[PDB]
Amino acid sequence: RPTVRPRSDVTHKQLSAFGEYVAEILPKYVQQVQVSCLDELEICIHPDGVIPTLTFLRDHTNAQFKSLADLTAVDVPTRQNRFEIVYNLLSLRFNSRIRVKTYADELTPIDSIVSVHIAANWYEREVWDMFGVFFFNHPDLRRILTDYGFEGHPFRKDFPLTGYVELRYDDEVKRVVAEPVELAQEFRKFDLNSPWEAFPAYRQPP
Amino acid sequence: KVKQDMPPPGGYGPIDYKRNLPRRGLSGYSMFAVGIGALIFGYW
Amino acid sequence: FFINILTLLVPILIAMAFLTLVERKILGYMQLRKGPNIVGPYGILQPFADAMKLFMKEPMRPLTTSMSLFIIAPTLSLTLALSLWVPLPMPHPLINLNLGILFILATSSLSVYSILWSGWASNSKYSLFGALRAVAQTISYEVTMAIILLSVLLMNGSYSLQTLITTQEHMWLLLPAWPMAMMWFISTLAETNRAPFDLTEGESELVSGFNVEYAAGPFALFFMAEYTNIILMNALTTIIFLGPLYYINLPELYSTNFMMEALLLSSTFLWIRASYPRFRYDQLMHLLWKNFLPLTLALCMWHISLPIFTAGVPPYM
Amino acid sequence: EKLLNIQPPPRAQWIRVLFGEITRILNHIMAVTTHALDIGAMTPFFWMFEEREKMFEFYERVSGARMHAAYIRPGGVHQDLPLGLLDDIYEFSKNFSLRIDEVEEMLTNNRIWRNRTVDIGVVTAEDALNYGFSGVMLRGSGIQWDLRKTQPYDVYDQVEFDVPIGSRGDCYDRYLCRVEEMRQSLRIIEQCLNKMPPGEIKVDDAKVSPPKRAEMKTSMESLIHHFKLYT
Amino acid sequence: ELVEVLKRGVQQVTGHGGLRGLLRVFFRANDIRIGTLVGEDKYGNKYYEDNKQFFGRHRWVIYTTEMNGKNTFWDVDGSMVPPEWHRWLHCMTDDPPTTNPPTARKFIWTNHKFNVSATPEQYVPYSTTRKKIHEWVPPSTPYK
Amino acid sequence: SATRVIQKLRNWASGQDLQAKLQLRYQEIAKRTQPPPKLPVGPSHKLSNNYYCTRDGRREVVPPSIIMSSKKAVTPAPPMKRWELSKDQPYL
Amino acid sequence: VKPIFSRDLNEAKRRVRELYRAWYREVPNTVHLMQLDITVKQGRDKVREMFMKNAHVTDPRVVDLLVIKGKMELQETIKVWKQRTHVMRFFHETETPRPKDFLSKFYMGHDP
Amino acid sequence: RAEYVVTKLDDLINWARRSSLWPMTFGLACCAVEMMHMAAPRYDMDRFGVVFRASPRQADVMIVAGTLTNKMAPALRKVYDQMPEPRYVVSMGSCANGGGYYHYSYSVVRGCDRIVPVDIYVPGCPPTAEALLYGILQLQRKIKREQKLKIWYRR
Amino acid sequence: GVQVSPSGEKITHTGQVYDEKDYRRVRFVDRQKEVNENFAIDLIAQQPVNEVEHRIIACDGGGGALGHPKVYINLDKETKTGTCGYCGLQFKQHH
Amino acid sequence: TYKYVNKKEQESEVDMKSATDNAARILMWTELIRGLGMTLSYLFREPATINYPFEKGPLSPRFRGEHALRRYPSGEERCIACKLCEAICPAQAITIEAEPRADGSRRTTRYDIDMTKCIYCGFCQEACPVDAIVEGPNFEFSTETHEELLYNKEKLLNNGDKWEAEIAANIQADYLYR
Amino acid sequence: LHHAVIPHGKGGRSSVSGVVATVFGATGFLGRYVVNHLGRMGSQVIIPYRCDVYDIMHLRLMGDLGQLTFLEWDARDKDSIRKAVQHSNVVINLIGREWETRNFDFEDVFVNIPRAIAQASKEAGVERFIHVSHLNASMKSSSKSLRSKAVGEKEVRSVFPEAIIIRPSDIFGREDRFLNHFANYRWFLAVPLVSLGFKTVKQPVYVADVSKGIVNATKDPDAVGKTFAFTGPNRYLLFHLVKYIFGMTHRTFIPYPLPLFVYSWIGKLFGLSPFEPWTTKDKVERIHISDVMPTDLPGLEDLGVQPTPLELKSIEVLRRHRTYRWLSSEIEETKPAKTVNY
Ligand SMILES: NC(=O)C1=CN([C@@H]2O[C@H](COP(=O)(O)OP(=O)(O)OC[C@H]3O[C@@H](n4cnc5c(N)ncnc54)[C@H](OP(=O)(O)O)[C@@H]3O)[C@@H](O)[C@H]2O)C=CC1
Ligand code: SF4
Ligand code: SF4
Ligand code: SF4
Ligand SMILES: [Zn+2]
Repeated sequence: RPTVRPRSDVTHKQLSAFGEYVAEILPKYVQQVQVSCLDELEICIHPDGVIPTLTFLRDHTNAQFKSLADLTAVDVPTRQNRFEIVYNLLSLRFNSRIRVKTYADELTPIDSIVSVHIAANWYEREVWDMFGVFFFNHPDLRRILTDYGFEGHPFRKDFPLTGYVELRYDDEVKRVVAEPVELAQEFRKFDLNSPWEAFPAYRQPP
Repeated sequence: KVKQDMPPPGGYGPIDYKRNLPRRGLSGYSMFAVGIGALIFGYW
Repeated sequence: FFINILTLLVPILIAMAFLTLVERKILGYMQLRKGPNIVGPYGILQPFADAMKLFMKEPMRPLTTSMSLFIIAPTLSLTLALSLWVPLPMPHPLINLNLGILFILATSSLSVYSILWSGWASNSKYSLFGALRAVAQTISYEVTMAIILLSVLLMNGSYSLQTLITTQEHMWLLLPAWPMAMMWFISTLAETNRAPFDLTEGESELVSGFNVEYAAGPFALFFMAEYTNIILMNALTTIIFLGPLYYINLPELYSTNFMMEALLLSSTFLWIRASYPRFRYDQLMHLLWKNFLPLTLALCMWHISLPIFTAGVPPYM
Repeated sequence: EKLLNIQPPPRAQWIRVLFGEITRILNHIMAVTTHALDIGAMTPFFWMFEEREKMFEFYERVSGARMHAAYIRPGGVHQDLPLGLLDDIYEFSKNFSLRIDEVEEMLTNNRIWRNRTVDIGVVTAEDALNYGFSGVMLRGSGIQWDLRKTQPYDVYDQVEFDVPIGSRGDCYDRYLCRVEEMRQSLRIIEQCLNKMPPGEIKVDDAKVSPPKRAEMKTSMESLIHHFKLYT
Repeated sequence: ELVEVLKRGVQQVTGHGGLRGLLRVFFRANDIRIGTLVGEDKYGNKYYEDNKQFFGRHRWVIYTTEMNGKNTFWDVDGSMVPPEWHRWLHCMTDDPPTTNPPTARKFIWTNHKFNVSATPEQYVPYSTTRKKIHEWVPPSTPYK
Repeated sequence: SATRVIQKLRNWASGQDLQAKLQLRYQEIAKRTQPPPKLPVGPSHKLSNNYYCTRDGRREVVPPSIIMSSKKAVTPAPPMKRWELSKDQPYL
Repeated sequence: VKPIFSRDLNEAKRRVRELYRAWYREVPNTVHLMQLDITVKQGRDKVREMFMKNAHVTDPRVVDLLVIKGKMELQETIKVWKQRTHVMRFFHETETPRPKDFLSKFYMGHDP
Repeated sequence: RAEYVVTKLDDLINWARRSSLWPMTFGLACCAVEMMHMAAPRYDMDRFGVVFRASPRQADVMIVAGTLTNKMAPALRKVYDQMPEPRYVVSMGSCANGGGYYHYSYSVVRGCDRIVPVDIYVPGCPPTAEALLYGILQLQRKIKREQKLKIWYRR
Repeated sequence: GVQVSPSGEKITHTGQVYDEKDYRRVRFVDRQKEVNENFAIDLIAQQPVNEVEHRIIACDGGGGALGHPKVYINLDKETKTGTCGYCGLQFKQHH
Repeated sequence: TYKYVNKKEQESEVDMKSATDNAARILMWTELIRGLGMTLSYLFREPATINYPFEKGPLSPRFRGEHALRRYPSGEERCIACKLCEAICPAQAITIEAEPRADGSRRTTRYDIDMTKCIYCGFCQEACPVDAIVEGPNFEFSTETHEELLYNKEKLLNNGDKWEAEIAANIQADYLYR
Repeated sequence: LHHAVIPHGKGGRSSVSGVVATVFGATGFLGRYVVNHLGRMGSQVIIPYRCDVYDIMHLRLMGDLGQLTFLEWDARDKDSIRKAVQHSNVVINLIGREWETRNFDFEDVFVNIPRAIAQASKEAGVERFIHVSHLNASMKSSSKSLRSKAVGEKEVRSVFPEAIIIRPSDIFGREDRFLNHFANYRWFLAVPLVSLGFKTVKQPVYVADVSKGIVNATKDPDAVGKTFAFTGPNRYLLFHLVKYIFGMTHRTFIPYPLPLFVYSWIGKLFGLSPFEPWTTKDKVERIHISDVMPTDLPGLEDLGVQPTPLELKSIEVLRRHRTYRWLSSEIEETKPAKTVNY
């Protein structure tokens, strides 16, 4: 079958054995282990779990996940804790990748991994500007990617796409001034969700 | 018959990719013997 | 005499404007461009239009600047750059100084004073950086350059400039003094701020250096002074080191040979600009005090010993 | 295509690897010569941006735009090569290595660039992995890692090439790693023009790639998959 | 061979229609070079091809003196070329309309309007729709 | 191109031959007009034995395999080997 | 709920008053050094008005996160990272406020 | 006749500005590469006499390239206000024209027309280097056809 | 046919015209409003009807893959010109 | 397969000939003379520039440029109000509000193409089922004011009427590729 | 109203206010501030420009897409007035020249040009006509400009009965001929003042308040036919005014007592430059004038915006004249001018 990408089960069974090993070594401190299809292992841990699970994955002999790829919230508003903060690790010896999830809202923060991974020293500033997720023990946590005075973390799903503040030059103050936003053309939002069941195995129970 | 974009039969030619640098100038002893010998006739 | 002032001062302005034209054309042909072809017959009316754009644009009067040094630095910069040409030899000079090499050295440092007053009284942090790397650049070049001029005028016993052509009548001074010649060409690149040794104009680490806040008008008149210094020290290297054959019956033949040699030297200057990458203010000072100053002190030693070893004591005139 | 679990055809995989190494030559040439513009060597930017304009003409022949191409679609590429593009790729690939030799003839072995770029920004390899450096930032410091060699995406396990790694972690070693990666990119260009396979350009799953334009006017299911794959 | 390239320079000086044609090509195109004439269009452009030069330099134009009642001596722009010769000049085909003409349709424009910004001939945009909300007009008579 | 004196000066000053390899396309580019090619069929352009229910990739993906939710030492792979030196160029 | 650095409302108000202390030291150096336009009393009144805008809340979690946001604005105004225009965006002098009475809100548009 | 002398002095003062106009070593975008490609020797700036200076006091025309975000807006208006008084603005590309992508974003100023006057809108995501070299030809003929000393005379 | 308003404005072929008291006409002074001479409504009346023998015709607009998709038009009602909804070339039965 | 790029530091007993070669590489800077010879070799070349108002650029038949509405070979504007070309236009730059024409056919009242928006990507010309929208290979359509790059319908229609002699040749030479 | 002049919007850039104003003389200073405050609320303004497109180029940012129609015009030709007025509903008239040229005198630019603009306005039937004059316009003023402006008011009332004649005082702003005219006296190292500022008294009035008042006069339905005396904030004597200007600039302040005849001679032989002059004789006799307190005439507060004082906004406008020694001196480091009641 040339259309479908071929599936090798050897990486799935060794990632199942390694996810069994990480859930064995941290029983207080790992909630869920998901060895997905496309052969990626996701380890979902506590908001308190992040510093010793990532210290374990950085400094363990079989793990050796020294390089952190990205620190990323996704914002699902239908959960009690909206932001899935993920940490993508990378083994420089064992050639694999852990996608560590943890949960947060804006009011229960996570201890930051700057004390173990100095890769994430800008990723914490990126996710705190981007999602409103505060992090502890940081050297200088700061909004960096939005403006100097952009009130509102933009990548939350409660934030609109257009924004709130537009800018315009004014000759009255002889400076660039902020205005409440109004658009020449609106964002023509579509409804591209087809009403039929796309995937029969991925169906929620009623 | 299809007319797809293919390499020709016999393949393409060899592509140079190694670093080829010429050894221009001359030997450093005789190049110094030119320049020190330029001083002697000039001082004379 | 004033006819000689006007007919030496006008065509040196035409010559440095065409030096900026052949800078853009020679860097273009080095860089596989064609250069400013579209205005003039082959480019000739581009720098006249550059002066006629940059002088009919206005300058700033900034609050942060000091206005007296803001208006008194570039009038100095054009005066000193056009006044180093008046002891230059040609066949027979416009003004024959008794000792003109010291005038060239001191007023060439006074051009850096015009640059340095621009750097302080321009009153930016970028301009203050440009002023202090002017200070560090002259810290690199000045002692080395005067030791070079001293150690070649141990072969020509006076500081006069006509004595250089009556010394260099028989042979060039490139052939006895090529370790002087390579480091003098490097040191006058450091003098006139060209693209290996161009810091203080910057353009690739900082924004403009001495003319950050200097708008059109005074930036153009600094540009006038800078390329006047380029063609000036090109002609000074041409007269002092590869000085051509001098015939007293035919001075115009020697002037044509001197101008073919000076366009070769200016093409070598812009060729060096479009051949080498740029220095640093630390490494510039480092090798001009490390790989130059023991070597030019030893060349000072050897040319001190040269009226003793081979017994050529130079005459006074 | 991984999320849809869709393999592209091997012609799509080799044109992906071929234009990804044209893309690698593009970014390495802009990287080294714009870093030369940041140093002060203005001239390799001009002499290599002529070749970058030639490869932008290759981009414009294969897709239509100079830069913002939008050509590598999910499920194979959008359109085919124009007829006789690969002869021009071979004619450019003959002459580009002399330009690489000329730029490193001016810039690698000389005192000014060598003194400006040796022992500058010396990164420890363990501090580089702690800071999350990747690719040429790792290969300057000498830790052996290249995603076309250790986790082979597309058809990069079929081609054989060399990974340039440094031994002192500096600016000069990173520039030499980029120039040697251009030369090994030329080797992947030679291998792609040796073993480019026949086939089709997008995937033949009509629910993943859009269908062909000749079959869209004639067949109804191609019009459904065209319509509901494009809205 | 240096006298052969000097004869080439003398030939391209003397080939561009005398001294007046030499000076107008020298001060319009700023490139004195001669090739064969592949075709003159309806406006007055003279198209030239010389295949011994580069890919890109081999196809060039000499523009009009008049275009739509405008003096175009020193004022020459990009969109003066006709669209049927645009494909030849930008190297999208190897066939000029003198050799292979395009298809002519009854609605097509017989003269190329050039690029026309900051002119009284000018595109300005508008709605291309009717009045969607029709108003209620008052009656012309009073209530009593 | 230029004549033989400037060509020999260019070849000496670069250090190698330059008339063999140009960055300027004279005739090495082929004809810009082309014969119209024929795009071939795919491996799913079949009249017979061609089903999306066998050819699908969008429905062979299941929900992810949850291992643990609420024996010797385990590695995520075999530990990878270092690469070899290149036979074309060991050093530089 | 696991709290952020201020445990209770008294310690949260203590860190609020420390941040207001740092803003009250911060404003005259900002007006003198930014080549600003505003009166320094107008700047301190705008700081007090921006505190009274958000001072109707109870929860020490959101009070401590407002302390974190105010410390970010504090360090972006001490280290000169917020400019003249970025400081003056808080005043909104390009735009009259929307009318609080019903009749002008009826007149000016469809605003509820 | 004095109006002929005034219009010929207007052409002589606009010929210098149409020929030797000096742009800006700008950046910011995808569109930074195509300014470098107009510097590149296929479609060339410097053949026209169009020189990338870095300083705003020495620049004569500003090529705004690509996206102009909300943080970049005082970092564009400060630079344009420190350009000296013949100030022409090219907007390279659709993100400087009206926000090509990111029109509906939270942090793009929707075109360069919101901040500075732009004298020529050059469209594309690539404007090709020949396409805004046409754009510099059209600004060149625009400030050729402007009349400054003529309306100084009749006033 | 390009019609003219009492204000002199060309009527756009969709039927758009600006009113005499409208303030949106002030973009048209010292400029011009673009209207094409070849009206798409009037450029189908010059097309002749196609007398064909087929009960069901197939149309593609000419060229195959150049034009519209190959759709099928009924011709049973002889009093009505059986049109192609993509294009508008009128077809009619031979008998 | 890895490969070292800078690894030669070894005391390999440097003799008199190689030591004078290194001491003549320094103190004459003959590799800077070598770089001077490299730039001397490049200054004697006929350059790669073209003179663009008289010598125009190399392009492609697939070069996507100014947007244009095409027409059928026997009159009759090709656009049929499908609205899949703004569901694919990723800038959301196309408004095409339409009506029945009161002639039995199906056309558009409004087109809008925003040239100060839009991505110049060829998504619309690959989504157009009749090839009505096309991207004709202009690039000389730079305007001076912001109004003139908001192409509604009439500018688009006489643009395609202006450029139908070249666009139809490009589609006739290109329609086997797509 | 029409179907597109109806104000569906929220008063910003892309919002429609329906205030279709032909702003005659919009190229300068009061025009740039009122075109800013007109496109701030959002409208299609019509700008007739006499000068080049480059000196009106900085007005292109002052509204939304296609909301500013720049039409060139000559003052003599009636068709140039007609094609700019005839599609509008409100015409603002800010035609002003404080000096004289060869083609335009002191009197014709304030009489015959608003005569032609209001004649085309009454021919085209626009609603409101915001003619701006000076509030010291009379028949017995010593300067010729106020004598021209009073009979220009008389002729614009003769040809337009419902014309809103807004009468500002000396308008102060960022590029004005009042504050920079008083603060550019430092190059002569003395201020030659008319009777040492002891017989003349002024009310400087802010340009955003004048432009906000003109915008609210266009939007005010009951203000048609009025004559707005437009003096606002606190009344300063001229000695304390130039003392406030030079104490905020921190330059050398030596007020030279020179009489009106010799100082008008200084202005007469100073205004002979063929460019825009530094001072003129009618500018000198407008410095020596007393703006009276208006009796039963409406102003800022009944129109809807309060006048900002000179002390609140003088650091906006006097920063372009200081040195670096006293550049960062704020409001409280200088002394305010003394406020008189007469
Ligand atoms: N100092 C001040 O600003 C004060 C002004 N006023 C009044 O305010 C109004 C506007 O003032 P302000 O903006 O400062 O004045 P300006 O000096 O800036 O000029 C106002 C406008 O008038 C135009 N204009 C001048 N002469 C002519 C003419 N002959 N034909 C056509 N247009 C012409 C100018 O256009 P162009 O660019 O072509 O010259 C400009 O747009 C005037 O009525 C003035 O009397 C009252 C008190 C103080
Ligand atoms: S206009 Fe297009 S190419 Fe330029 S920055 Fe925007 S997306 Fe990139
Ligand atoms: S897809 Fe083509 S025919 Fe359909 S609405 Fe768009 S432009 Fe018109
Ligand atoms: S080219 Fe892409 S961006 Fe432009 S109209 Fe087509 S879909 Fe939109
Ligand atoms: Zn049909």
